[PDB]
Amino acid sequence: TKAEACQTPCQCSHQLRQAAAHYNSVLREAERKTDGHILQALKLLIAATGNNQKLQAAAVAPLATALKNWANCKAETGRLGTAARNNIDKLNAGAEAAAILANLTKLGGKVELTAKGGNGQLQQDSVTAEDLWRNTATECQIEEAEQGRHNFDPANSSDKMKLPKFNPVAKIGINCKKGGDTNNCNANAMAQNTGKLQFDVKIEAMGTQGGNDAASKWESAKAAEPVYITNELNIIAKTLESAGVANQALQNEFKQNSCAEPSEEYSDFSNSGDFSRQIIRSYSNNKDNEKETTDKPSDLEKLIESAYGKNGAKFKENLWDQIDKLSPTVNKGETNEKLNLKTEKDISKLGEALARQLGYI
Amino acid sequence: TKAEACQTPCQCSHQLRQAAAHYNSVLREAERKTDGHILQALKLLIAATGNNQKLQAAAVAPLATALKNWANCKAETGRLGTAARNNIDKLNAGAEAAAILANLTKLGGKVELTAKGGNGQLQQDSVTAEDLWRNTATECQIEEAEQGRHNFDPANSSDKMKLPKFNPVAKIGINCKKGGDTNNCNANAMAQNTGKLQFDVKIEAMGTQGGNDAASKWESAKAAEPVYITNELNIIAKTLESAGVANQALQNEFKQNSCAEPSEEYSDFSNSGDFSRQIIRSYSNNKDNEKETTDKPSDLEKLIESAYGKNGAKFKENLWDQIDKLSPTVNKGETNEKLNLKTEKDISKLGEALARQLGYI
Ligand SMILES: *[C@@H]1O[C@H](CO)[C@@H](O[C@@H]2O[C@H](CO)[C@@H](O[C@@H]3O[C@H](CO)[C@@H](O)[C@H](O[C@H]4O[C@H](CO)[C@@H](O)[C@H](O)[C@@H]4O[C@H]4O[C@H](CO)[C@@H](O)[C@H](O)[C@@H]4O[C@H]4O[C@H](CO)[C@@H](O)[C@H](O)[C@@H]4O)[C@@H]3O)[C@H](O)[C@H]2NC(C)=O)[C@H](O)[C@H]1NC(C)=O
Ligand SMILES: *[C@@H]1O[C@H](CO)[C@@H](O[C@@H]2O[C@H](CO)[C@@H](O[C@@H]3O[C@H](CO[C@H]4O[C@H](CO)[C@@H](O)[C@H](O)[C@@H]4O)[C@@H](O)[C@H](O[C@H]4O[C@H](CO)[C@@H](O)[C@H](O)[C@@H]4O[C@H]4O[C@H](CO)[C@@H](O)[C@H](O)[C@@H]4O)[C@@H]3O)[C@H](O)[C@H]2NC(C)=O)[C@H](O)[C@H]1NC(C)=O
Ligand SMILES: *[C@@H]1O[C@H](CO)[C@@H](O[C@@H]2O[C@H](CO)[C@@H](O[C@@H]3O[C@H](CO[C@H]4O[C@H](CO)[C@@H](O)[C@H](O)[C@@H]4O)[C@@H](O)[C@H](O[C@H]4O[C@H](CO)[C@@H](O)[C@H](O)[C@@H]4O)[C@@H]3O)[C@H](O)[C@H]2NC(C)=O)[C@H](O)[C@H]1NC(C)=O
Ligand SMILES: *[C@@H]1O[C@H](CO)[C@@H](O[C@@H]2O[C@H](CO)[C@@H](O[C@@H]3O[C@H](CO[C@H]4O[C@H](CO)[C@@H](O)[C@H](O)[C@@H]4O)[C@@H](O)[C@H](O[C@H]4O[C@H](CO)[C@@H](O)[C@H](O)[C@@H]4O)[C@@H]3O)[C@H](O)[C@H]2NC(C)=O)[C@H](O)[C@H]1NC(C)=O
Repeated sequence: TKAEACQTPCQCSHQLRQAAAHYNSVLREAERKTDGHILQALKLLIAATGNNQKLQAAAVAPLATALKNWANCKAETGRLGTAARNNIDKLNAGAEAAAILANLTKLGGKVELTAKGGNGQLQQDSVTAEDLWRNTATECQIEEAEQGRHNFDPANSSDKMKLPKFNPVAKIGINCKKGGDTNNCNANAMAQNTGKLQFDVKIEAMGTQGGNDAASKWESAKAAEPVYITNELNIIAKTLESAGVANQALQNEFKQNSCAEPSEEYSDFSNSGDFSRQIIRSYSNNKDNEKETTDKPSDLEKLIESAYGKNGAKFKENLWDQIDKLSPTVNKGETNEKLNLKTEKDISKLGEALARQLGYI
Repeated sequence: TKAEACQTPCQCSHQLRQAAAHYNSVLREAERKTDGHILQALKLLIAATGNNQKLQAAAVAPLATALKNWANCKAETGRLGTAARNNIDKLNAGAEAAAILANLTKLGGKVELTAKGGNGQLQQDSVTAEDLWRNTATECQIEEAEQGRHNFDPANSSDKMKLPKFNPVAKIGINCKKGGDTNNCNANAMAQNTGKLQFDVKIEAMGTQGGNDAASKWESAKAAEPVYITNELNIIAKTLESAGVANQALQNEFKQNSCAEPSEEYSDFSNSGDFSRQIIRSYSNNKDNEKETTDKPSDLEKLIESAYGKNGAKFKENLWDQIDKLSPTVNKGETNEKLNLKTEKDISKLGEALARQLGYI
């Protein structure tokens, strides 16, 4: 839907979490496709080493494709998995650090002192407010959620997935009120029972260090205004910088991958040069063929017709349907168990049946 | 080697990071061992489908063990990876949050106001200290490093890998000094030029909410001591609680795994019942054998002597040394390329050579 550059700590937290979740989903995806290919290759290997000579030859070209696809997926999972294990940690820490920053900017309250016993005096009942940073744990409410500034875009469209230059500061306020009128305490002490002195601290996600501004607020008797001090915290920013760099590394690695989706459709095998090269090797008069196609395309189509029907129309009937009829065995204590290759998914059992078949000859 | 229960935010931050790294390194080792077994199995498959009749039979039992080892390592990698995908992010978040808590507890400084122009008056030169929470980014210094409270023990010996209870509080200090003597401001205002009012905030990792204690410090004229307010922040603690649960779930899954190290030593194959069962299947007169040993142990030993020398003493010479001499080919553009099975490590090339071999018969 809408994915826009994050502005607030809460927005950047969700965005960095979404990024990490995206990369993990792509990785899970490549691993599932890898498993699908090796599952196919094992079944084809049982077919390619069986005693059905017609099925034996028909299994070899699809086996070459399944093995290439498997290996490629495996290499791609390794590449993506390597990027993930070197960078996703920095994303997890970034989301947490941004979330804690959001906590800090929402803290409020103050401390207030009222004069007691005399002008400018402080006694046992002088603390009239003390809720500074009393907080209840809540989840950060996303700001402008309709604008989707919390949503992540894996393509980095318009280069928008950038982090703000955070620089957390403590903004300290001091407000002296002489009481009675609205004036400060420049010319009068805090009046007994009415004079007030208020302290607060707010954390801001971005700011600049700066000394107190009492020169413009307490230099004369006038309406009371808080004097502000801004001190650089130098927390959280560096974790968010590292996270930005890491998300950029991950984005580039994960923006593309060549792992192919496992399939039994003939049209997906004909797409493969390994398939066609092996068909010529297995069925033509040149067992040493290295070409992906024949000089006359009709020659290849003839080899395909005899093996899988014209234009591969009998691909399922001649290959997968015959593989389903096989009954290789695995050990089962003192006896054996016949595998049903149409539904068997345990590579341990398939590997065992293949070994037992090769030892049966 | 020395690992103890963590006590400070900095210690617990390092312990949680060590945990995450340990689990990732164990998962990486499982993936390495899986890759070693499938590499071995592919080479044994080339031997088991080659034209050397003696090598063909000698490869099958080791192939059965290799495929079982690979499938078991794949299952354990899946078990460990599922646990890691569900929990390591919480460890990463815990380490960062504890590190940020370490930052917060190190923040010091204060705001100081000095009376100017008269007793209890505040003018443009009244802010005489303003360094509250000025901080430069530094790495947290591990406290009591010789105790090893920052080190993680993956065995959880004596149940020590427990996180402390965290409950961060803001402890606010307010100190009034009348000036002249050491007394507070109960009976006198801040004296001109000498009376001071000091305000500070410290974050503590553990604490309890408590209202101001002016009733015991500002109730009479006496030596000045700061009045304290303690307010509960309800930040960070929940992340650490969730990280502790996550670490316990990961510990249980990662404390053991059955993925075997790939090996070419006969002594590692003789440990496998699959290996011995397949030997009897391939070399005895019972092609349908399902027992892992013969009734007379000497019978199995005679089968081993025939294939791999007495007690496997010729295992390398009859198996691996023979695989090193095979020269199966892969496609190399318009021609071919012979693989050296002793050094080849690309599963794409080995799979292709296997498929070409099977299509060559
Ligand atoms: C405030 O919060 C911020 C975060 O918001 C904190 O910044 C973070 O600080 C982390 C350390 O406190 C830092 O992580 C460290 O980064 C360095 C450099 O990348 C890295 O070397 C560290 O890795 C060690 O520690 C982890 C566990 O924490 C181990 O898994 C790892 O193997 C390393 O262990 C080695 O060093 C440790 C000491 O740091 C030893 O305890 C440990 O035994 C081991 O020692 C051997 O190797 C040493 C190095 O070769 C060697 O000297 C020694 O003799 C041994 O042979 C670790 O990952 C974060 O990167 C950082 N975050 C950012 C974004 O900056 C900050 O600390 C907080 N500050 C305050 C004041 O509270
Ligand atoms: C102060 O700082 C604290 C941390 O120190 C922070 O607390 C954390 O809040 C965030 C949200 O702000 C929490 O993350 C969310 O958690 C909920 C609940 O998940 C829990 O349980 C599930 C299982 O059901 C676990 O998997 C999970 O680990 C938690 O234990 C999740 O439902 C949220 O999911 C969204 O996460 C990503 C976006 O960030 C997406 O990848 C994911 O698909 C989810 O998105 C969905 O919901 C979004 C809105 O929530 C929506 O925009 C999407 O479109 C989509 O529908 C999320 O993971 C985190 O657990 C809290 N940590 C702790 C320890 O409590 C406070 O928020 C902050 N407080 C302030 C500033 O007030
Ligand atoms: C989508 O595409 C955009 C466009 O490329 C990407 O935006 C870039 O994102 C990266 C990482 O977030 C940014 O890199 C960071 O830049 C910071 C600013 O650098 C400027 O200013 C410094 C001085 O302040 C100069 O020295 C420097 O030359 C620049 O002029 C740096 O401060 C960062 O480095 C610091 O932190 C890292 C992290 O620990 C340290 O390793 C460094 O040593 C250093 O301390 C960092 O390099 C980059 O600036 C962004 N480009 C633009 C144009 O803004 C998005 O990241 C991308 N999104 C995704 C998801 O891919
Ligand atoms: C090494 O072995 C030790 C001993 O088994 C393990 O210690 C356990 O660690 C777990 C996980 O950290 C602890 O579980 C957590 O306990 C918190 C407090 O529990 C105690 O105090 C409460 C008082 O409120 C008592 O009722 C209770 O009996 C305990 O004595 C809970 O607050 C946690 O639950 C909360 O947070 C989680 C996280 O989000 C939520 O899911 C929950 O709903 C809840 O809000 C949590 O249950 C456990 O207490 C420890 N056991 C003991 C006996 O100390 C180590 O974890 C282990 N180390 C490793 C690395 O494996």
